[PDB]
Amino acid sequence: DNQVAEKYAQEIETLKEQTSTMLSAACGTTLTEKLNLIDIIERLGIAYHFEKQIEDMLDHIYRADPYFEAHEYNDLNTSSVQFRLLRQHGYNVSPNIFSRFQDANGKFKESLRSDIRGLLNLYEASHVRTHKEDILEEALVFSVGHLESAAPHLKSPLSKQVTHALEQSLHKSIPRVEIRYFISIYEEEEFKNDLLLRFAKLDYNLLQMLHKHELSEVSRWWKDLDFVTTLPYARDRAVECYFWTMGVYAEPQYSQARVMLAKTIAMISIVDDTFDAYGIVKELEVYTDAIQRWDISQIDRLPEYMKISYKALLDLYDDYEKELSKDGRSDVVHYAKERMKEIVRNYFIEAKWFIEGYMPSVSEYLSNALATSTYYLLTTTSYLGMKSATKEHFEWLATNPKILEANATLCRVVDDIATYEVEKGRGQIATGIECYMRDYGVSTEVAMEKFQEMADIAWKDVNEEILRPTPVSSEILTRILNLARIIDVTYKEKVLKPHIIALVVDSIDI
Repeated sequence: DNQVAEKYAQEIETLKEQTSTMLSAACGTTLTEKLNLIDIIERLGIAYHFEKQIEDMLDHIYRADPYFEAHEYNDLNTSSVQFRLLRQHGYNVSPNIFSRFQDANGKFKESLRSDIRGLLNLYEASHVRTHKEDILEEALVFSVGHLESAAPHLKSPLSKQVTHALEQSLHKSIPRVEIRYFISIYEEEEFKNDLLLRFAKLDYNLLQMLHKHELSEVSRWWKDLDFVTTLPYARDRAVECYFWTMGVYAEPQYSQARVMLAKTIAMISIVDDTFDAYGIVKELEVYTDAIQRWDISQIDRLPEYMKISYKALLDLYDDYEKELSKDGRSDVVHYAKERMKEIVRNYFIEAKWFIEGYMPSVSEYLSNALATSTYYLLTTTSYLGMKSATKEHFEWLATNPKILEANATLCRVVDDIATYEVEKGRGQIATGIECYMRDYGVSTEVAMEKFQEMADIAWKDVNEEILRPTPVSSEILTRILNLARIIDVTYKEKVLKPHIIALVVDSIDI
């Protein structure tokens, strides 16, 4: 409602100003409490109003006391929270800061097992680890053991937080989903800031109104295309397509970006349905070629049912160019278009393997299947609606940089792990787990562990690629991180349904 949103926005304006003042006057507070305020504001989801301000405070913290000496760092919780925040914001702080909580043989002190809060934040900090950080490997095994054993006697909401954290860590979760969860936690606390809490609830509800509005636009666009009238076997799933985009960015300024990303995801869906409709290779062949050539002149080459998706592909990417024209960014669209061509090529390749009954080696499989994860296309498309994403960012993306490869690898391997424990054989025999078994001459258990390891490695790659100096800005990288987060949670189905409801259906009671 127009006037409910206005009321929210008005109060938020003032609450924002009071919170900015609150961050300014954490200047003369202990480190522990500066960290707690930032952590609370960030987890309440209102940190985006204060981006540069928070980023300056953290930068200062990183530079002020680099060899975490002085007495506050004797506190596990303070060290763990600073470590996580700094690493998440791209500051390459050494896990050597945890050395003091360890004795001779690199084992964490048993005396720490009574500090549940500290253990919890130690745990969260450990999931930001990258390669060859054994201290953090040890922190993970150590905190997990003690948190699991203490949970039965913990009171709420701390008990809740611990259980939740153990199932999926903060750093590897969908930000908006965690924000809604953390708001419920903070509500339940006794010593909370009622202003920040109210600010967080109003801002969540206001953002959600925008999100419902965007979803309506996506949904009306889909209905206008009228696919289910011409392709009645096509999946009618616009909501699911739009949902992913709230995981990539929730903030108001990425509104145009979400709607654009939403539409490409829906079009991917339509291209999948078109590929799988008959599976007649001669048809897939001309479809694929027509897409590579990408021109309306090609539409007459196609079977009738394929003309439908082809014109809508073409119209969609035209609209993108027209829409960005206002900002002189029409020229970035062809980078997303290229990823769309790429995925169709790879769709064709696996279709043919399937027909030929060919089982690719792991290398051949991955060479094809990173793209069919859609994550090159989805990543690239997430920048179409961001004014701050320039030609140089798309040029970078085109090089298939490490963080993108890791993102897609994560998505591919975690999907393959999930779909093997189910469909096992038939498919598409040529699933990734089956390919590994045959290629390396190992069993299913071993093939599974290797895919699990590749996901772990993917996470470590991402966690390292976000540490400064970075090749592109934190804002650009956070879209890729967020795509990693979404796929990790999804495959930990209608696994997303309670999240759809929390994000786009149910408002928070004020």
